[PDB]
Amino acid sequence: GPGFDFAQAIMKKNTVVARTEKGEFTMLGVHDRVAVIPTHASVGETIYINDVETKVLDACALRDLTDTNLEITIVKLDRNQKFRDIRHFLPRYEDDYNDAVLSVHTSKFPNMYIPVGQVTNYGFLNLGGTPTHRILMYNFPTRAGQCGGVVTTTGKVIGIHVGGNGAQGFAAMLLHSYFTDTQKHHHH
Amino acid sequence: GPGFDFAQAIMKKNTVVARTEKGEFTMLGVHDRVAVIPTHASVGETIYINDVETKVLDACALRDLTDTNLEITIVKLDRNQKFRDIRHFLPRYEDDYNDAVLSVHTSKFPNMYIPVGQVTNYGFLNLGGTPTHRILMYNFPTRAGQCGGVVTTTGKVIGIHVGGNGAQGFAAMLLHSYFTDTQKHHHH
Ligand SMILES: *[C@@H](CC(=O)OCC)[C@H](C[C@@H]1CCNC1=O)NC(=O)[C@H](Cc1ccccc1)NC(=O)[C@H](COC(C)(C)C)NC(=O)OCc1ccccc1
Ligand SMILES: *[C@@H](CC(=O)OCC)[C@H](C[C@@H]1CCNC1=O)NC(=O)[C@H](Cc1ccccc1)NC(=O)[C@H](COC(C)(C)C)NC(=O)OCc1ccccc1
Repeated sequence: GPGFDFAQAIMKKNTVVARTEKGEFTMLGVHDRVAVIPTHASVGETIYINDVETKVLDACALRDLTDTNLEITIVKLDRNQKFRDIRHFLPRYEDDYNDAVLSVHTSKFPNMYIPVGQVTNYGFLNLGGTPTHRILMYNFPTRAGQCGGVVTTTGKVIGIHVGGNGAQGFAAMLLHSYFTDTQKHHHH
Repeated sequence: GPGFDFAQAIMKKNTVVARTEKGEFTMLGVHDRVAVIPTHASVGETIYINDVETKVLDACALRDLTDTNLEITIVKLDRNQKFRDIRHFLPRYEDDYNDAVLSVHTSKFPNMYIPVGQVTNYGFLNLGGTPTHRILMYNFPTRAGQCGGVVTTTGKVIGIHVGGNGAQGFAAMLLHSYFTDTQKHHHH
């Protein structure tokens, strides 16, 4: 079956409800005070985290070397709690997957799991007129209110939900190297 | 943890989407062509089952010996497929339970699981101004669109979702004896 136990361990220790000018989103915390949220959430200088106003210390809207949208924004937050480090659960590479679960943590749905079946490395996507790269796709009618939802298989956190058309859903991939302690150049 | 595998086996083989004048509802099929749906769905002479118009051969709105609403309606349907017999998964008696899952099968959510935690045998409920008896309660903000949702623990199907107030949800109980091959008197 689907790895429900695993999806639930991730939801329990590594998600929070985030609210921007654009609405609420499931937010996956990845390692220290660093989390992700779909770029189309429009993150500013402050963000509500479980209804608490929180300073956004850094926000990086990921684009690839063709300068195309990846629909991931990595945010660094001013909070007291660290997130459990889940970088080892992240895929090294692009892949296809079986039997994924999509999980949501919003005010409307504080704890909710949807098997979306099989996940295909889909690539290009015209996401609401923004060209976007590196999308995962599943044949499940995902809805508004699920963006930022965490897509897992057992032992792997593979993406966050960002789009759908009524019959498929789309997640932006997560890769391990998005989050590695690195080198120093001007990013804004 | 919660019995997700089990909730999913019930959703797979024993649920259908039912549409009445009142909207869509998760519908638990119990044994032959016999299913349940919340009384407030207002079942008539026909019902849509996975969008197919279906004759309702019999509908019993359960009330108890105080003549109070139980919010269960047992329906007998004109369909070709039998439902897998799940009467042995039904509780004999009123009880409290741990770590239940609420599952939903609608057009909006064809396959969806929510851990609602602990389930208490709650009793009386003023359900939208209808006095109702024999209600199960869980501390989880359930929403419209979840009515008829199936509440399980591992190995037991204990109720169907019927109400909530923004902080708790309420299910009407299912008991084994609701569904036993019986004696003959005029029920309408
Ligand atoms: C999550 C964000 C939200 O709830 O509202 C915006 C504040 C939401 C989830 C999807 C909506 C419907 N199904 C979903 O799973 N995502 C979006 O709305 C996308 C834009 C976005 C806004 C904010 C944050 C992140 C992303 N847009 C789409 O998903 C878009 C939906 O457009 C309509 C026309 C279907 C409503 N989908 C899309 O453009 O896919 C293109 C496509 C592909 C293949 C065939 C036909 C069309
Ligand atoms: C499912 C039916 C539906 O979606 O709409 C009607 C066609 C729905 C699910 C609940 C709605 C909000 N939360 C839920 O989990 N159930 C209902 O709407 C109930 C009536 C019903 C209609 C059709 C079929 C089955 C049942 N009504 C309620 O749940 C009611 C909600 O009323 C408001 C005022 C909160 C909107 N709840 C209620 O009356 O509880 C009383 C209470 C108890 C303790 C403290 C305060 C109030």
